[PDB]
Amino acid sequence: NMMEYLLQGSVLDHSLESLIHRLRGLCDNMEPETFLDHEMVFLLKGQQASPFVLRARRSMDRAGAPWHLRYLGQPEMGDKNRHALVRNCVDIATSENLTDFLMEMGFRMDHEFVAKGHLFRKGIMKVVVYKIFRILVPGLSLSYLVELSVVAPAGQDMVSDDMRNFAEQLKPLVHLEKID
Amino acid sequence: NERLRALEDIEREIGAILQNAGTAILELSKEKRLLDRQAAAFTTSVQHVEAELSAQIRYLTQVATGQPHEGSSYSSRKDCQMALKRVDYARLKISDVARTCEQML
Amino acid sequence: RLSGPQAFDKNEINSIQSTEGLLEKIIKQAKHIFLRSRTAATIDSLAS
Amino acid sequence: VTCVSQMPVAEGKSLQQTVELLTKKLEMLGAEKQGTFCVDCETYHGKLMYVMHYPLSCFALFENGPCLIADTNFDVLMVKLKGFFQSAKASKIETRGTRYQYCDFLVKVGTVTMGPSARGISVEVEYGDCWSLLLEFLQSFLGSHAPGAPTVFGNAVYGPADTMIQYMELFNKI
Repeated sequence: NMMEYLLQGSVLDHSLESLIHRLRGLCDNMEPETFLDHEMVFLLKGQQASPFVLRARRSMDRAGAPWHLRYLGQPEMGDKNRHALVRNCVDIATSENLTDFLMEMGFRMDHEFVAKGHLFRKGIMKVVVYKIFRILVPGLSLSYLVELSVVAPAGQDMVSDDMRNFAEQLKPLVHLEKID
Repeated sequence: NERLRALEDIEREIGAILQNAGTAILELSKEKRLLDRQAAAFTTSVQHVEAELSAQIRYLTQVATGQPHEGSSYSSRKDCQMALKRVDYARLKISDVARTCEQML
Repeated sequence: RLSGPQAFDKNEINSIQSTEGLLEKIIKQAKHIFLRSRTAATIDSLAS
Repeated sequence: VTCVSQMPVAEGKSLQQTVELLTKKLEMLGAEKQGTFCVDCETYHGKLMYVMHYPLSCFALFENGPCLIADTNFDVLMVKLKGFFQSAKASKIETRGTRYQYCDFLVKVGTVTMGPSARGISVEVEYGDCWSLLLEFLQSFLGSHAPGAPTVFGNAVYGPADTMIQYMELFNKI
């Protein structure tokens, strides 16, 4: 039923102020904040030959927040000049229940990654800046990521033009686009 | 903060360069000492002012798309206003209690 | 979203949001007049 | 607490007649009505489902269950998990009924899920382990009841999903 319009964003590692101040100023929110979490992709597909990803992104800096998981894949060919995303389906989880259910039903951890950066929001949009590290479980590619994403029901792709205009607003700093 | 002072100094330097060029032209065309050095300094200052103007014009262009920095901490302003009003009401009540006590004694 | 892990039947599902506006000011004024009346009754019983 | 549900197979008059008799006894006890809290838990495969009231469909399949997925989270996940679990042939039904609240208490009657089933009673407690008061109240309700089998030797600290585990055990038992 629901859908998504997640757009990919990649800025140089040194260009940080021109992004943080512009996003804090143009139109995001009042009183911004940050975050920290690590993702755990999984896959359980024996004969179907379609590994379904289950990102159990748990916020390590959160006070027992649920392991909000999302399923994304199979980008729909809409050709609406949008972020070229697919339908999304969020799913909350309990404390250590994601790993528990992954072990019960049977899953294979494809990889593990951690993220850390600042947070931003919008009206019907959402942009996030963070940095990915490559380290063991106890604790980088030198490239930040602007996570301009939209998650909403199908509707009529009205938010696509708004997201395109918002990206054109931040054109002097970055240049968002789709991905394969 | 510093960009404002930079632009102000650039404008003052452009004015001083114009004045120095005028004075150098006057001293050189009056009769024929330091006119050569004066003209060299005037040309150098004019070039420096032009370079500073070009650099200031070639700024990062923060937004140029909409009204930026929306929201001037109005919540904090209202909170401070309410705190001041609370202090004023407390002062008025304290003065009333003091008047009552003075009328008592 | 806390209703996911800690599934509350009807407590938090109703406590997540409630009405406000004029009812709150009305309740506050009712409490004010009630406290005033109670204090006046106590003072009158003391003076009597 | 988490009081497990039993399956008293009453007979003589009728199943609906026995349910009405239990409801009349509960009303004579002095319990008011508090809406119809129809619980629903459908098995699947060794998956499961849950609609126990609460906008969170928390399918405790195994390993004590997560019991955290939203009312639409686990449902959309199972709908999208087509071809992964191909044991949807054996369906599963669910009971319903009323829900009274005498005082810090709750009672739920488990009617016929698909049509063959007994009147499954179910109760709760106020704080929580603390079975003296629970049994003292249950004995005044009917006769043969209170099987038990809680999460003993745990201290969990009043496990809320224990009710779901008891419901799943009862549904598998009938």
